[PDB]
Amino acid sequence: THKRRLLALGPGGLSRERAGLEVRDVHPSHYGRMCPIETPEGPNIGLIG
DNA sequence: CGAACCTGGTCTTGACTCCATTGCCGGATTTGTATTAGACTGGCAGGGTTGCCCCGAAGCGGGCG
Repeated sequence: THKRRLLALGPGGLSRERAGLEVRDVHPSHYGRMCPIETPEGPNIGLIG
C-alpha cells in the first residue's frame, strides 16, 4: 500500500498552504477508482488516498 | 658524664647536556597581475495556480462651476 498509492501534493500539485478543502472531500466518482476509507489521519486527510 | 656516628635536611659548586630560538639562506611553491589582434554586438525564464481581509491606489461616472 505504499505502492499503488495516490498522492496529491507535488510540483504542480496542490501544496498544503494552498490546499482547498473541496479537494479533501470524496465524491461519487471515486467508487471503484479510489478508496474512501483509507487515507492518512493527521493533517493530510483526503489528499493521499 | 662525656665523646663520637650516621644521617636527615639544607644548601653550594661547577661541570655537562640539551634543546629553544632566531637568523640567515637558498630554494620551492603559491598568489596576484598582465596579456593574448580575423570576427564575433541586447538573456532564458517558470511560479503562478488559496481564502480571507484590510487597505491603498487608479479610474471613471457624476454632477458641477
